[PDB]
Amino acid sequence: SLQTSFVTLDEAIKITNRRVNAIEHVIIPRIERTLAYIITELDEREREEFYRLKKIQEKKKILKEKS
Amino acid sequence: RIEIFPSRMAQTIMKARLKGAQTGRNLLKKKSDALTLRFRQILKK
Amino acid sequence: STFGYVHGVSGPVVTACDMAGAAMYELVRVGHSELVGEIIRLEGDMATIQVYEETSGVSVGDPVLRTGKPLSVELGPGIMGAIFDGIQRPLSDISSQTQSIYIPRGVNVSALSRDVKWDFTPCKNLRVGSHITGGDIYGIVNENSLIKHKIMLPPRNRGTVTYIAPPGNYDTSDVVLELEFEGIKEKFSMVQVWPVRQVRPVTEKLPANHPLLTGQRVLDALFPCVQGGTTAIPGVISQSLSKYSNSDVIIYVGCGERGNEMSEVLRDFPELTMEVDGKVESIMKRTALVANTSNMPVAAREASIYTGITLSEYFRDMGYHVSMMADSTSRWAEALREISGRLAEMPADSGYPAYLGARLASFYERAGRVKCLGNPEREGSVSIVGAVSPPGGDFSDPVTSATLGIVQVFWGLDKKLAQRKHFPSVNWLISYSKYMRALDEYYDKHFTEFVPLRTKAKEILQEEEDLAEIVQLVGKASLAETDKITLEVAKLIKDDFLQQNGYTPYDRFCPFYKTVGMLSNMIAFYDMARRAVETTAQSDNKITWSIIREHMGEILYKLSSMKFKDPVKDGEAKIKADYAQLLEDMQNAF
Amino acid sequence: NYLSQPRLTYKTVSGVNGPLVILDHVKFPRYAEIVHLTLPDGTKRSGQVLEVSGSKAVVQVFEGTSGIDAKKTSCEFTGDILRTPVSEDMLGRVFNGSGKPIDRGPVVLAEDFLDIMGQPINPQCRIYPEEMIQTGISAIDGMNSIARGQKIPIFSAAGLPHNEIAAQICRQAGLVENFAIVFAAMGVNMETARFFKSDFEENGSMDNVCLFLNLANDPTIERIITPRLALTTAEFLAYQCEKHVLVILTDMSSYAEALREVSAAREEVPGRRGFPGYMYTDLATIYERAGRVEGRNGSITQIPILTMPNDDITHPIPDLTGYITEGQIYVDRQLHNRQIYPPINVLPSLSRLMKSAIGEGMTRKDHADVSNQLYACYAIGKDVQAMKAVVGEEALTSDDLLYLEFLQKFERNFIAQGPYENRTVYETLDIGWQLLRIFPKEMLKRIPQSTLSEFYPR
Amino acid sequence: NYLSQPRLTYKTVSGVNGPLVILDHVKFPRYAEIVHLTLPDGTKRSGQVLEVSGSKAVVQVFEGTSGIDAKKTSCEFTGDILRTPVSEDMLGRVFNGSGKPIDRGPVVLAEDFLDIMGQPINPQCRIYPEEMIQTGISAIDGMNSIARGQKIPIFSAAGLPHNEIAAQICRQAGLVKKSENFAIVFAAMGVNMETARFFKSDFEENGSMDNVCLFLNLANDPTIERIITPRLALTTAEFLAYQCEKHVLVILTDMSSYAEALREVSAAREEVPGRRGFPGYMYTDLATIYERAGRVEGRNGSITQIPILTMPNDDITHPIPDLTGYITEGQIYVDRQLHNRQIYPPINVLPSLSRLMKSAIGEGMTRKDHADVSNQLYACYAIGKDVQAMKAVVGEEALTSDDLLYLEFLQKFERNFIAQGPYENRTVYETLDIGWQLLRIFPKEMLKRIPQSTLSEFYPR
Repeated sequence: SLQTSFVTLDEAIKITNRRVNAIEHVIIPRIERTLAYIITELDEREREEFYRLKKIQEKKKILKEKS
Repeated sequence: RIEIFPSRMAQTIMKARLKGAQTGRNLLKKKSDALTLRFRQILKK
Repeated sequence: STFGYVHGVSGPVVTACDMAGAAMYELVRVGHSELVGEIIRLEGDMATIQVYEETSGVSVGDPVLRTGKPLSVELGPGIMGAIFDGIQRPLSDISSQTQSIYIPRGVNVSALSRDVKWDFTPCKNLRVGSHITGGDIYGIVNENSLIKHKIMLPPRNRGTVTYIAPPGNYDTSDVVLELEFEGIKEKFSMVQVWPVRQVRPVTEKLPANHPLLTGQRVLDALFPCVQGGTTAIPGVISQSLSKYSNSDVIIYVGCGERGNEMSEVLRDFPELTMEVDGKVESIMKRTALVANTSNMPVAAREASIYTGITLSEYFRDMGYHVSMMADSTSRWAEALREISGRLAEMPADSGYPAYLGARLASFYERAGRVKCLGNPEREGSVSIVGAVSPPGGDFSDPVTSATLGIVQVFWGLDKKLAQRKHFPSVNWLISYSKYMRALDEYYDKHFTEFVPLRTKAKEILQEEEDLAEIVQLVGKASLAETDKITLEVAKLIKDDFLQQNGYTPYDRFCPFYKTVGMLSNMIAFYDMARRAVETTAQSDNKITWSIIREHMGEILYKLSSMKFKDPVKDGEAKIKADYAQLLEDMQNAF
Repeated sequence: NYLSQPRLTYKTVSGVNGPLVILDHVKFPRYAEIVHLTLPDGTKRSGQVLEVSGSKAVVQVFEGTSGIDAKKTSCEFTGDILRTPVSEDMLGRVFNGSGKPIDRGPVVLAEDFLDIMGQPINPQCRIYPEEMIQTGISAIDGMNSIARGQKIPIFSAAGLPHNEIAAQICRQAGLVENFAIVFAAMGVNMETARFFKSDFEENGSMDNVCLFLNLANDPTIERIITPRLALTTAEFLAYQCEKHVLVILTDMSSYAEALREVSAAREEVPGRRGFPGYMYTDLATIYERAGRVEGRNGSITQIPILTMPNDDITHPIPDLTGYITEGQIYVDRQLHNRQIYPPINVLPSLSRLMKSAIGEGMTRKDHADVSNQLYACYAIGKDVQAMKAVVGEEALTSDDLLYLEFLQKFERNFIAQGPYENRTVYETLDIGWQLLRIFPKEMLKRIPQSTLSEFYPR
Repeated sequence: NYLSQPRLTYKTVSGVNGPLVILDHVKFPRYAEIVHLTLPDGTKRSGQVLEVSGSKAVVQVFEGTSGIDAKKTSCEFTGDILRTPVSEDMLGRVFNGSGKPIDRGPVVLAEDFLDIMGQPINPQCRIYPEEMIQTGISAIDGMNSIARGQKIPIFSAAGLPHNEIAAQICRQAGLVKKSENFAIVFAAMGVNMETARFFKSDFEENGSMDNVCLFLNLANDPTIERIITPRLALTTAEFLAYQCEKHVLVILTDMSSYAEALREVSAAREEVPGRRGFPGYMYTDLATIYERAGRVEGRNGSITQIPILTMPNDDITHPIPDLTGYITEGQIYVDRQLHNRQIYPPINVLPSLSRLMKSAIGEGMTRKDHADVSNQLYACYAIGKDVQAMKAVVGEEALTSDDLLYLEFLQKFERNFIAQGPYENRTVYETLDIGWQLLRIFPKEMLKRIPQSTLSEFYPR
């Protein structure tokens, strides 16, 4: 009774130990370097909006100076 | 390896996917400790 | 100096020279066709004008005559059952006058018809020589069998009555009242002209205490709304507010609506009748629509919101309870982004203007239960339900994030419940209501059973949610027995209590005694089954839910069939809840 | 009526940058006024006034500013706005993006000149579409059914067969009456041009196809007036000589790219991703010319195709078209890589006018419930398909194996039909019932027992 | 230092765009002058001067620009900056954002006039906070106690009862009985009609109004008045504290709604927005109102701040809870997990922290066991939260007898210690007695954070 419980536990604790490490090595680092890509790509849109809005303000002083 | 497009909404989605994966470790690691503790005490028996 | 001259036009904005004594937000009439415009910027002699109509073919040098008054609406009889656009031109009268299918964009049709005669009566407690101030109910005109349109004095002026009209039939242009002030005897008709950007004066603001019975079961129980409150949904559905929604008049502002979806609103509303006193009366006698499609020009989207709330505050002052449904404030918000880009203003986050949260605050905070002006001493209320971006930018979006800092109730419709066709798709985790402290005075008086049930029903719905993430990881096999009694009753809540069919003839409107009735049985079932497992544990042979779920299969059918009682009972529906309760008391005695 | 004054002709151009020509000393210039540019070579180009201020007028030319001089270029001002010559000979004729013939035909011989901006339809006298258009595609007919007079886009990408499924629903127009097809092709390739031109003449449909198009070698400012020239003829046929028009607008992203190019040249304040802030107003003024009216019996149906960039539905073009139009059709790339035809992902697709188009009188009875359940099992079966890869194959239910068998049956029998199958709607629902019978009872929660009792024992 | 010259009245407006009115031919305009706009129909509006350039003076009108003519309006230049009329008689008075009374009351007689911007404090003369402020909430007083001069925000979200615990810790605040000169300045910013009526019906009608200086600012009244509102509230809280020598607790809510008012006037000056639309000078502008706290050397009064703010989309990376994290001294968290569990106040104490709670508590200050009962209640709640998930995934029978005891601790910790009801004012001694009742259910030799010098007395009872 202890023999057949021992032999089916380690073959069911190997499949749990793989499911932990597949999260730790394959799933969690993939989400985290996805999340790093979201941050830098959103910062690159903010510089594009900063360059467009500053260029409008530079052109708005040009028309104001002549007029 | 990246998955989807950055929108200011995907960041909250990817943080929700990360949150389930962070709690997918500790909820499943402690199962792997509960199994191993009985696996070590059966071997002593 | 009376007139102006077009200096330039680029789309909706028109620069007009020779406009020296012009004030901001006045109405002008630009062009030979006299397009209605509004002054939005003035620099010295030239003024910048946004036009509510299409400026295709306007030339330089066209006359711009000013009117000396801001954008305003006409308030009087002939307004219920009507359909307007953003600047209050009647779409029903403008198609009979022109006999075409087009709006000729030069047609100054009056908002209220000056040909229909209305049977006027006086207050009766008002003689000649009586003193009268603003907001006093002066006469009563019955437009329909339902609405008594109380004629009121405008809140600006004051005087002494010298002439009052006898009870008869009058037009909207006939003089009905003469008032003597210190200087001049002033005339008065049955219509008043009030600016839409100006908040209407009133005596004193009141706390809201009575709830607005929506008819939906999740909306009336978990996240209740009051009459005089502010609500935001991420949105026609809505006929629950049309047939009941216990308020005297309803208005509906369609801002940025689609063309074949605005057409479905104004097609079924004349033929969607309700019950009042056993009579089958149509809701159009107490409904008035402000229809503004996305084809219409961009400046009319801003005016359509302020048109509605001005009509809603107008029927507030008569003592009625107004329920205003403003549809899409993401469109209204988009007009603001479009116009601010045309005036070269600087944007806030995501391109929206910096005053986005201030424009929404000046509209949502015009709603509330409030004691009206005038001597007859009546009380009115305005409820506002506004729609926002439905699936996206969940709580970080400039329209939604600015709205949630203002509104008190937020019924968050989930897309994931809608993908699984769980209707209504209001999810209970991110939704909230803030009128829960204000309604416990009403709930300790009329339905005293309710408050300990709603406190526990929200606990079971999250106890399933905190346990739903457990089953999808490790499985249901190692679950406890005080936990499996949550997963069955909460699933019984999500299918019986929360699910509701809007086209089914008994679940299209669920009264509050039916809501408290079936909720008091689904939690007494939860409390008795909790009682069985806990005190009788580990010594007595008590069922670990496996023999209960098959033995209650007739009784669990009675709980799941409890959403079927109707309008063809109230007495029978009340005693059946007590019938099913005493059925469960015998089962727990085992 | 007729304007008889002689046209003024200015040699006074004072700036040329991009598409725009800037004039001065113009005497009382109108807005949106058409200008005819005469080059120093003698070639004639058209124009449209975009902005006036005093004596200055900003005009965008339709054929580009290549070779426009400052001293020698003369432009005459036509005293009215752009009006398209419309007639019943344009059916079966090929023009370009400016209304000039391509098929070696003559100029148009109008019965009237109509404004390209149209007249605004009164919302009170506009009747609501209830007649269902069959397209022959079970992904479109069964799940996202199209009413007669509904605006409904096709959301695609670069490299997906949107043009192939557009021509399929163009030749199979259902109504269980000789749809007059107006076809505007903006920013298409020459292979996309020869695909639509040969397909319409293969079926003999070009007796009544009014196709006029705009390639990529053609200038981009013609793409601004190409939908407005398309709908001002399609509403001459729907609302004035009562045909049942079906309009297909492709590519609606290439129209918005030309709109951004003009707004960048005018130094405007841009909206999201450089597009102008008035792109919501410009797209709505060419989408809301649909539906039908109460005095006429003709109708106009719009299917505007647009390829969203980088498979992003949150891009400014497929987001703003989602607010104006009445439900979208989503062409998926993942189904296209699996060699599945009508790769139509039905899970983000929608048709908001499908409720009044189905029922008892129009289709057969069980339509409202089989499509409500085919969506429901597909939504959960796609969710358990993502869990098959992560945790386990045999994991956490035996009922998920029925959900993963529904996915193989839905994507291969229901939606994948080939480019010439014209399925009727009764074939579509009966195919969908064959995929529902692999599910047992008391999981079909969206189907009531009044309609479940007939079709499950079949 | 009286100014005696008469005021000039200009009828020379030249441009109107947005909230801004541009004036010409002004004689020596000062930068932050208050002006008075007289409309053609006689209505009066105020306004600051936004920018002055030689002869031009660009003013922004408070109440809006609608109806302002170009020919007939008349601006009235007051030569001075905005000054706050301060007194001790502003204690039990309800004021609106700008300055004006709201409870039908009189204008304050004002024994001094003080500038709203103030002047920055000397770091050399600012002494370190030592004593404790009693709030009456066990989640705050027992676990994350605040000092006399500490600044500590409450991080919340929309819909959570952060306004109901703002009115609570104003209604039952005190310094500790210790067996004395306490006031409260409440700045309500960007509130609704119902949140504004809730605040007046609370304090007033609860009896707290002998020491409350409550300042309303609704969503109708102008957005420029949201900027001058906490500058007003901290000016009166610098006159009561170390000019009248009393301990003042300042509550600022909502501090997230302050920054959209800061964002709005920034774009009115045609300034280019920084990160996420918020301006670049927001860390300086939040520093001008957060750092008006602490206690000083030769004065017995003090001032402490609780700036209550809501994070958008529950994101701490947002600049509103991030720039206040660099400058304040610990956070209190209102979570949606405990709020949906019907626990009031919904304060979780694992991510919450008070950086100056070591100084606040002590032997002379509350009593000697405070440093150890809070360290033990934090430890058993953290361990008890871990075993609470093993009941779900492993089994109710597999967990041992000691892990079952942590289960029974957490069920009584969240219902008896944290959950207290909106009217129960537990003192700091009643807080530790409830905390010792939840530690007595554990046996000895598990309470490892408490030394035996204090465990010998308080455990047997």
